[PDB]
Amino acid sequence: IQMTQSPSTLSASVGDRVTITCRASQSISYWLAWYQQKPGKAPKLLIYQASSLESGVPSRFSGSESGTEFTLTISSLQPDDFATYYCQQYNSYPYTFGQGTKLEIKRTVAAPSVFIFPPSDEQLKSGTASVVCLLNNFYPREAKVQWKVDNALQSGNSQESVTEQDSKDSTYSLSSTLTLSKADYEKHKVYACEVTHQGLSSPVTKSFNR
Amino acid sequence: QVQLQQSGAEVKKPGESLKISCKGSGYSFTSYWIGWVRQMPGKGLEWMGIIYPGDSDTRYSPSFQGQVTISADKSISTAYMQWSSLKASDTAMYYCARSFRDDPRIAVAGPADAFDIWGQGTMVTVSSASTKGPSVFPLAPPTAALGCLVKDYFPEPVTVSWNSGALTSGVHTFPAVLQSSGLYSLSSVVTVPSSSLYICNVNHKPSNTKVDKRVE
Repeated sequence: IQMTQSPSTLSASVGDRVTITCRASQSISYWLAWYQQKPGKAPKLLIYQASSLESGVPSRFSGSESGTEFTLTISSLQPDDFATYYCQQYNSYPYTFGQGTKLEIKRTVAAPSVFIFPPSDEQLKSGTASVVCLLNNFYPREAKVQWKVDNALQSGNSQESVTEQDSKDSTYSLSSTLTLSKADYEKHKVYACEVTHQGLSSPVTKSFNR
Repeated sequence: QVQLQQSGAEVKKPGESLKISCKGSGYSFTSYWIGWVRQMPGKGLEWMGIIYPGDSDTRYSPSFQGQVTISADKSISTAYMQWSSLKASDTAMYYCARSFRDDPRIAVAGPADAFDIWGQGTMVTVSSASTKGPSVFPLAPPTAALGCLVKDYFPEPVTVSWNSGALTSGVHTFPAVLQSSGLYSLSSVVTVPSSSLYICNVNHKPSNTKVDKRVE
């Protein structure tokens, strides 16, 4: 049985009423559970049998069912509630989970501050070159970085990483690392990362010449 | 307190056997189902199978039948999951969890309900790599950014501090990424007044590596 959750992400504020939904691909009766999980921590049971509140869980959480559609409602969002939420059917084996809905803290748009870092000459003595692009303190999370090597779009040779929402200001930061052989690094001149973000009127480019 | 205590994190090579454990406390272990759930890095929850410790009745997801063995030792309230031949794709957090019951006192539990008690997870990392300390490279710079690239180490984690913990505002230490080499890499950055133009303190417990790199 496939469990589909919606939306995949939800931005909200303390005091908001929020609802997140879970649809089963076929009848699961009311054998539906909802779980909360915070980063690096084990899940916690919130709702079982579609609408029964787990002992000790605050009653601002409630579940409901309409056919194959299940809804988790938080009636007044509190700071502890920002987390990922999973549904799970246990009507029949194999038990299956929804793909998760992450509930994040809404704030105002903030454009990223972009920085580019060439490889260190220390690393170049090792045979590999790492070029790093930093997108600092931006919101919302969706951003895109494209690496440009002598105007040629790079693909398959970068990796990126994003922080969790900042505890103080609720922004994100992102780092993208372009990895090249030092041979390929030597053979080109211009290295640029191009950043697109809702907070930017047009894409921002940071570049350097080797 | 009702609890499940799982065994510590494991770093293994592919092909190796591994058995992890889940010990119950504060409740009748033989009266409740135990489930095992996998969470691959950055992904959701996946159910692997379940066991009733009172009689070792077991069920496996088709996706895990024949890759793992789930067992229990009721005499010491412990459930186990065992791999005969770990694969790289077995790198994940593994949870054990107890299924809810209204009244544990009835002898026949019926099917496994929602998971009301969860263990703290056991991280299993499977890789052909060997323990290796990081190379640390500087990320050279009103606001300036500077940082440290902490590259080619295994296994996770490294910890990074700035100016021995005195510099914490404006610091961002990113999650490690797994490189195609099989080694990890992360960066840590800080923004500072360009007028003040800094040492990053990198520790990698597995390799007993400590590096304090000036970023000039």
